[PDB]
Amino acid sequence: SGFRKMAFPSGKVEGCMVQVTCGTTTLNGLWLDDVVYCPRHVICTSEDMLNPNYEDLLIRKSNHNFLVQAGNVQLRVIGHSMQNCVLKLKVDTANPKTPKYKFVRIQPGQTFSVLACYNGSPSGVYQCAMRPNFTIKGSFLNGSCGSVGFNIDYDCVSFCYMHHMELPTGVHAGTDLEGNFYGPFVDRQTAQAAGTDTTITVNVLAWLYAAVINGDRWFLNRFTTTLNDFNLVAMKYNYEPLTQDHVDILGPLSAQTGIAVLDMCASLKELLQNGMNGRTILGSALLEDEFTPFDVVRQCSGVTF
Amino acid sequence: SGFRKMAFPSGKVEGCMVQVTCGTTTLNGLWLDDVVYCPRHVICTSEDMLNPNYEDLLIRKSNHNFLVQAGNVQLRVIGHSMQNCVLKLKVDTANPKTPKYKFVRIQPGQTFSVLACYNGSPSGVYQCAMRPNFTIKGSFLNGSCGSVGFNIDYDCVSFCYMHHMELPTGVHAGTDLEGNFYGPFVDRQTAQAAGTDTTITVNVLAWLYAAVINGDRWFLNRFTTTLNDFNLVAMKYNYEPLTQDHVDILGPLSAQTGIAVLDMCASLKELLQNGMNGRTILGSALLEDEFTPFDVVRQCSGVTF
Ligand SMILES: O=C1CCN(Cc2cc(Cl)cs2)C(=O)N1Cc1ccc[nH]c1=O
Ligand SMILES: O=C1CCN(Cc2cc(Cl)cs2)C(=O)N1Cc1ccc[nH]c1=O
Repeated sequence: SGFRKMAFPSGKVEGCMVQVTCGTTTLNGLWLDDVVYCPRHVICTSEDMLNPNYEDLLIRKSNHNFLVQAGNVQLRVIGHSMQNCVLKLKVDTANPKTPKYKFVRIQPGQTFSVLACYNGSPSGVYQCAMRPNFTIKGSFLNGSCGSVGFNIDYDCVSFCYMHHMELPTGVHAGTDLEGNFYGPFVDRQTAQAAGTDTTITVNVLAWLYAAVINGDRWFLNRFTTTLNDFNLVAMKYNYEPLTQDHVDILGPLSAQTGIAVLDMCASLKELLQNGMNGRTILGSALLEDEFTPFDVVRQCSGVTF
Repeated sequence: SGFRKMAFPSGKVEGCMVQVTCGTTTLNGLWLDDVVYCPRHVICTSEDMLNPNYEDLLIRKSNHNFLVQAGNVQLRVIGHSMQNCVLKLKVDTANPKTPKYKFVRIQPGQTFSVLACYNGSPSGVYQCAMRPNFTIKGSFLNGSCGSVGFNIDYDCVSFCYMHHMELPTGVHAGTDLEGNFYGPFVDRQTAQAAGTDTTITVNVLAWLYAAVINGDRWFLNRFTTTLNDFNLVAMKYNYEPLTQDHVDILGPLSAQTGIAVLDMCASLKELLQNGMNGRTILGSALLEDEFTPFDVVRQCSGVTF
């Protein structure tokens, strides 16, 4: 019993973090097989960051301009390339600790664990979500660039996120492991519009199911609703529209609690139109949307890796 | 910027988790050097759990009754003893992955990371606090017994918690690594009084400092107060009394934000007597007491391990 923001165990990722140094800049890299992946703005001085010509700047750099440290084992770089917004350093040594892994582009609303890192050394781990507007609300200080987000299925690490940027608004932006930014962002020191966010409806409902599994049942009502009627409520409260796909994803939680999906939408409706009255659900006084239905099932059933 | 419940990276602990099997029971153990530590109720059948005679039950067990699995490496048990509420299995093999480590008894209000585990395999990691009443509010399912809580300073793992028990109230109880329960609890299937909890005042204030560091400044008032006057407010709202020790611990955050401790107590006072008005502080609509001042300094300054 109980429900926490739980991250994946990070050991498999810890053995892949290295320090990457080019000119005056240092940030984190990810060392898998004989390749290190890091944000391409490692090649920039602070002057370059207003409008960098990455091609032109990369041309001035050779293999020996890149220092990769893995603890103390200084790796030797024997090849370099830019793929979108990441740099790929070919090193003479495959990582003895390389896990089975996949590069993935996650979808808005999916969650992952972040291993926040500084000078190639892990600092802490926490869970969060790709927002509908393709930002993440993280905890990242200067030097955390190249920290990665990930999921773990059994023994397989799916890397989905590399940190590039704090927006002047205090939220975070970054790329998949191919170097393509999530969202409209670019790797320049400029103000950049995130655009309107929404709340991840299917995740709130899954959290409502988690609450019922743990004995928090007070928001369970006697009303029901329809998908379209609820979607009327969702649009007004800046919630994502709920589709039959979402209803199917929630089927297993529906069945384990015996509360139909549309019935639990009827409770969410009341919570939206009437608030919480200063009560709490699973210890929070707000509706939480950073648990996917899988996150809930994994925690209330106990899946290991 | 940003502030999250952040756990320590768990890799050092992951390499120590093993499965421990005695009779019909299986739970997690912690393998350091040539000794495995696990809850002593591994030797109990479900009948025994109402009022077990642990001495008498342990007498019926020999070295070969204990199966320790570390992945697949079945370790061989060559010695066994009970220390308080833990069992210590002497195994023929020192753990190649033993980290530098200490056993510690933490104090109420201190925090630690839990690596929740099932059948000796890690499931997820999260942060929490030893409550004033010596329970923890965790996420633990059946089979999570023997999961451990810990802190990490540089390269040193301080183990502070081993999970034994979910109370019929849905909260969690357990021992230090010497086998002594935190709190009044015992390892029997009986209803057990946790006793009145309180809120950890010095932790709320540290979180208030974290909020000011991240730009959430709206609760900053123009009033001040005195330690005794504030303590009047604390006692009424079931907050722990604030002492000069706590004020000294907060000195570094006071200095970095330039807000005197007693001034920030004056804001906490207003928040307690008047609530939040449906606004939020660092994304929460409640006062958060599971960040120590060190937790805050480590996150808003970026300490690594
Ligand atoms: O480390 C750095 C260095 C430079 N820089 C600025 C730009 C990077 C990109 Cl690409 C375009 S502009 C940045 O954003 N970070 C991340 C970061 C900084 C402060 C608090 N939290 C953070 O995550
Ligand atoms: O795994 C077990 C097995 C038996 N058992 C009952 C007693 C143990 C002690 Cl000592 C005295 S009575 C227990 O409490 N757990 C932990 C647990 C169970 C269900 C949800 N969450 C949990 O943590």
